[PDB]
Amino acid sequence: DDVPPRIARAMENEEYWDFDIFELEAATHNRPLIYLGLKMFARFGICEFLHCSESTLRSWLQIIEANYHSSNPYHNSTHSADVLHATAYFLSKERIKETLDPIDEVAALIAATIHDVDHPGRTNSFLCNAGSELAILYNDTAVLESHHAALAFQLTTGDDKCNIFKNMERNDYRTLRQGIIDMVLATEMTKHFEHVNKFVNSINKPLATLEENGETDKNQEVINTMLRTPENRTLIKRMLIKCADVSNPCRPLQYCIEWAARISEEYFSQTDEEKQQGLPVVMPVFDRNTCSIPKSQISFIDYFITDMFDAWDAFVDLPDLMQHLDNNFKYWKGLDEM
Ligand SMILES: Nc1nc(Cl)nc2c1ncn2Cc1cc(OCC(F)F)ccn1
Ligand SMILES: [Mg+2]
Ligand SMILES: [Zn+2]
Repeated sequence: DDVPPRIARAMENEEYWDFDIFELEAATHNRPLIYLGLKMFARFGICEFLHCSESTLRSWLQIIEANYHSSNPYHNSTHSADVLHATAYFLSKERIKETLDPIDEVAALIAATIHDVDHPGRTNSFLCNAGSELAILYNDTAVLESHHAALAFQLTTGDDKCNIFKNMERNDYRTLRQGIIDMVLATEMTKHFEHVNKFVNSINKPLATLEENGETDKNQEVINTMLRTPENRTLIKRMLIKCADVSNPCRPLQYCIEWAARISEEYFSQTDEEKQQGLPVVMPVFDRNTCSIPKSQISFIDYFITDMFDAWDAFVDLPDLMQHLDNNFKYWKGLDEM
């Protein structure tokens, strides 16, 4: 409640897409998730739904954010705060409110908070090839993604003060647990095109068929009934967490460049270690001695981001994000200068 002024000023216009997350990072001293989490959870009313105190929520945000590695350029507390901001923005849209339930809103915001907890600044492929403790523990199968969700519940339910899922019905927690686990696992790279294609085939293509008929009152209930099913709601949640996780190319110009620099620097750390130890180089293009950052972002946007956000835009309607995506794509093209 009694928040200091710079951090209060940093979280002024938080409902808007244009948001200075790096000012909040600098203001909070690499503790943006606890301050942004408290406001976002209070605005939606998470602890009113979950039945918990503010002290229970603060201890949960404290222990979670502590396990985020500050030494990592990209995968740190500030990334999850940005993903939590992206998640809350999509939940606030007219399409998502009428489609999803309050249990899904809570599942999304909690998942966004924990989705990269205890990230070692290294990919799944690095851990499997190196033979890391988690690679052996999870059998080279969603090594990081399973560790993020597992460790999050270990820290939450393990301690009594940190447990936000204390005063809940066994059925409500069981449903909410499965919802969070699914969204955290859906962020995995290998399952990208599977989750994108299912969103197009099961939601967008049927919805395009029904919208061609008209705006009839009976037709809206057919659209509502179809989208609100347990299967399609899960596919929307899978798509929402995936877009929110990689929303940095659809941000304002100065924020887009900063996120690109961090994730690039993180891959160069991995590439130097792989060459030193004598491991198989999984990302040869991302080497500090050879990598064009502008050209790499153009490759990244064309392969993954363009088609994903196109489908997501068709469903939700996101004029700000696609306008930023166009401006940032043209900016990287301008930096060639040859
Ligand atoms: N601007 C970005 N560029 C690159 Cl090269 N990687 C990024 C970026 N922002 C997050 N990451 C991590 C990531 C994300 C990823 O997402 C696949 C799909 F969700 F986009 C696949 C592999 N690494
Ligand atoms: Mg991850
Ligand atoms: Zn992530």
